Amino acid sequence: MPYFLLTQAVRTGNLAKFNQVLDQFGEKFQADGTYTLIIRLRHNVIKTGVRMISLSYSRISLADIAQKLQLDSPEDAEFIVAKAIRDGVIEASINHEKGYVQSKEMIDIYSTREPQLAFHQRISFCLDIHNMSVKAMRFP
Amino acid sequence: MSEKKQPVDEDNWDDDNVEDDFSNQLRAELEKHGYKMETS
Amino acid sequence: TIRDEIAGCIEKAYEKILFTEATRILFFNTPKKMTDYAKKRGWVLGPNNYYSFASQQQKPEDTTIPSTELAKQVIEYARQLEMIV
Amino acid sequence: AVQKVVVHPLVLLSVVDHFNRIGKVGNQKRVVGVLLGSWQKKVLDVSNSFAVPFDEDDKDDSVWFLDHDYLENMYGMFKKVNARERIVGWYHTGPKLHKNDIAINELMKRYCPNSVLVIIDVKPKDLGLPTEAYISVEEVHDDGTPTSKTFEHVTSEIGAEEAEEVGVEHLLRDIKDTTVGTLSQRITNQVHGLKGLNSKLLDIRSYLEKVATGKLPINHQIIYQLQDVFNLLPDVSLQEFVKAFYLKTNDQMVVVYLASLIRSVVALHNLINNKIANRDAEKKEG
Amino acid sequence: TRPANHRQLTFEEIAKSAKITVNEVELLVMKALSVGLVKGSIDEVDKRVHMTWVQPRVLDLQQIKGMKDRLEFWCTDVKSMEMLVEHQAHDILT
Repeated sequence: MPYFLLTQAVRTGNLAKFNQVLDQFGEKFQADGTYTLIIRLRHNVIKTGVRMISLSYSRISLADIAQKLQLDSPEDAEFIVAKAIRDGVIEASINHEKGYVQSKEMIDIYSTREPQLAFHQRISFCLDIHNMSVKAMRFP
Repeated sequence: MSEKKQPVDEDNWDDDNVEDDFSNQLRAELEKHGYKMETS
Repeated sequence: TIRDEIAGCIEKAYEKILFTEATRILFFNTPKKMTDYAKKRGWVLGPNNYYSFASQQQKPEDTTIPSTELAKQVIEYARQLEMIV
Repeated sequence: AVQKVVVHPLVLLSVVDHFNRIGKVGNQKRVVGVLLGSWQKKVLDVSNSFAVPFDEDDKDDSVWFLDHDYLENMYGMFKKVNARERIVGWYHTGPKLHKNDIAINELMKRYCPNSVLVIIDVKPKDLGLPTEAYISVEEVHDDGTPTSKTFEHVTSEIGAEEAEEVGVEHLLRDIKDTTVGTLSQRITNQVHGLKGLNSKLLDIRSYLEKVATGKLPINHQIIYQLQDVFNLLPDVSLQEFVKAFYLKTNDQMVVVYLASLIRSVVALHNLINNKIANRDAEKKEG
Repeated sequence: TRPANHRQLTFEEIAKSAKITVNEVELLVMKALSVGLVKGSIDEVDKRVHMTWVQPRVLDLQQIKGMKDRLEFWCTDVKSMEMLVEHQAHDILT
């Protein structure tokens, strides 16, 4: 139950929602020794929020995005995106004058690379099913 | 088994993910949807 | 180890950034570190502004370059089909 | 005119075995005989043949002479035993024709309106599908020179009907047959690149050689024109070839899914029925 | 003449070479379209000219040397990639 409320607030894009769960339900995490994730998960909550806002908005203002994610200042609005581009989180191109942030949707490469990489696992796994079936079939 | 480690210590779920999204967000909602009308 | 990361993580990819705006992060007043960055980055140095040209950068397509490994992956994939057989 | 020809292994062998006839007595030159063809459509077919004694003097290096009376009697016997068979042309074992072979056709052109000459190879070496087929036509030229007779290539294929397939497939007792779906397409897949390469590589060494030695002509005319046709195709993206990528993969999408679809079914019937037939059959014995 | 292709042209190129008015380049190129020496389609929105195919004529000694170099360029490449195709498929045949 406490753990389930944890993941419930983790998948959300609200940062304060996540910081409340550690305060109330940290006492249970002490026994599991699971605090090792709780420091590094914040990175994933901010990356989730920015992912949502990236696909869900064509053009977003960096100053106005901080109020929803409780980012609190203009300066870190550039930082999250900077590392977002550095890690390949968002392909959007950002202009700093005011500044503003615009995003674009590119596709069509898409099903070229992704399905063949999956197929490499799919087919190899299917022939492994064939080998494991032949092995137990030849015993009689 | 019970050997070794373990003695030491459609369906509705796919949509229940979205329902979990409804649980922590915008209630259901009737009242607020009816309260937003007279605010402006 | 942070200051070189300002230079690395600012671009790619930003269209442009104004002069004094980057001077707010480099601190100092008119340091020679931004001149050394005008060397190291290169990249561009523009008047009262800066630019990521050109363009954003190197413009990967990648056209016929990935068609080689696209054929190559299918080579060993067909080999896995022949291993069944 | 004539599009393609079909040469049976029986008649082909009939050239080779005659090469054993004159092989022991020798000496020089090549086996020369008259071909018996069967024409049921624009496609050409060969069934049997008959050898004829031929000798080429060297002085006289362009002197060629055949036996006409023997031709008459033997063709009369084969017309007697087979009414459908008739002479479609002549044949020689080459391996490469000589300039003198142009008139040989002109002799027997009184027997057949269009006589097709078929080169063959008694010793298999290279580079692929054997023999050859030439048709005698006159294309003139844009130069206005007197009419030059140059033989044109006709595509050849090895075939048979029914009984002639029996002995041929029976005598090999060597390689698997075929087998379609597994080792028929892959082996020929490497054959496509191998026989493409060596053909291209010998001929492309010829192209570099023709301008150093072999001039004249050589080059021109036929060479430069097909040269530019070779420069007609680079041939890749940009652009739309980029867009064929994901639809080729997307043609593989359903194929991999169908694969994994039946893979589980094979494992289903096999494992279920076998494990039952394993333990439940062994428990009654012991 | 251009290595190309990159075979697309422009109205200014024909307007400079032919030293004719832009309104006559139409019948200009279209006459060759009827003759058949070139099949290239014309972009009249941007006045650009898009060439297709080509008409080969004669040759030069320098063009023979460039020919055999560009020609052998093909054999080396296709032989090198083909041997990779048989490289991965060599062990499964035997």
